[PDB]
Amino acid sequence: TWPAWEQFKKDYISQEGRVIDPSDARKITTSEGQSYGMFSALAANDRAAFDNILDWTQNNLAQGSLKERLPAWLWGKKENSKWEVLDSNSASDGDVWMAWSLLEAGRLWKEQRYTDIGSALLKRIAREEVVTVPGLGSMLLPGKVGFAEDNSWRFNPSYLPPTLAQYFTRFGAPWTTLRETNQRLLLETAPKGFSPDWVRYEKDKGWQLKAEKTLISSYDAIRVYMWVGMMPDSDPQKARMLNRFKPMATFTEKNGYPPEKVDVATGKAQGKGPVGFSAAMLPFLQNRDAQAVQRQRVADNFPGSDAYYNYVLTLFGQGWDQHRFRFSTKGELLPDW
Repeated sequence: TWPAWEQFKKDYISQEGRVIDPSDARKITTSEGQSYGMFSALAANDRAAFDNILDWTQNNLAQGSLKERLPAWLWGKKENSKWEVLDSNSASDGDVWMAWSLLEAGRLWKEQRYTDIGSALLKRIAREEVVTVPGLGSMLLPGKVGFAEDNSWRFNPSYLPPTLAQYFTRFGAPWTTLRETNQRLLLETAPKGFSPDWVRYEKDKGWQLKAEKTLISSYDAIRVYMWVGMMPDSDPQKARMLNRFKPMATFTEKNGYPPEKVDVATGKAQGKGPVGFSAAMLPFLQNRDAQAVQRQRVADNFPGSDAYYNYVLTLFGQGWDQHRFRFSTKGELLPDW
């Protein structure tokens, strides 16, 4: 039993298996939310929840089958009292977490059905939202449509955790190249030690790292530091990424909290991140004292029932801090069941 996960289910997961953000008047579900629910259910050894969440996802986000289409990213209440897909575009972070969770569920629970669905999903991600970018090679787009145009692409460094990238390499191309190009994305777009929420690449011109509105480390990029922290200590990439992002650790150590927003071009930080940002620091911070300062903030300000975003970050970050799961050197789940 994973008590925070139990309370999460009560607060945020319907009997029909949908993960809900109640802060929104539309009471929305996302493919990302479904995928985190599935990951957490697998981590908890909660097969009933996993199945129910998978069922709702296939029926409501994938018109019956994840084998046939990437899940719609956004679902919720329309103006006419109707509940339905609100945006049919995909969000590839949901897609990859969802594929990984299915493949690992298939392996760990010895159910071929999960493997089959996870495999078909993963292949479709590769077909439909991976593209070859001149100068980079294979890249993972943030979604099926809207992130690529002639000679320009937009990426989200938080979308592919290095542990997942490692895992997928077992499936060959394009995942073998994507592991390396994902490293390039993380390392080359943080000139001042802070990863951007969003970043563009232009053919020949390269990364676009001059100051602009979304080139900041805030609500998306906070996950980058957390994914790096979750890498196994043995992995030599980890050291390299810890070094790159050291200025985030340094700010948090010095100030006693992570910032809300950091200008990626200048390194200038503003504001104080919410409790979920402190949870994200838990795997990332290597200093025992600084980690304990963040641990206290999460413990004393633990997210309630109307704090979906912070609760999601807390499941991952405090979850890791309490050994609720680990990742192997091959990106597999090492469950704590």
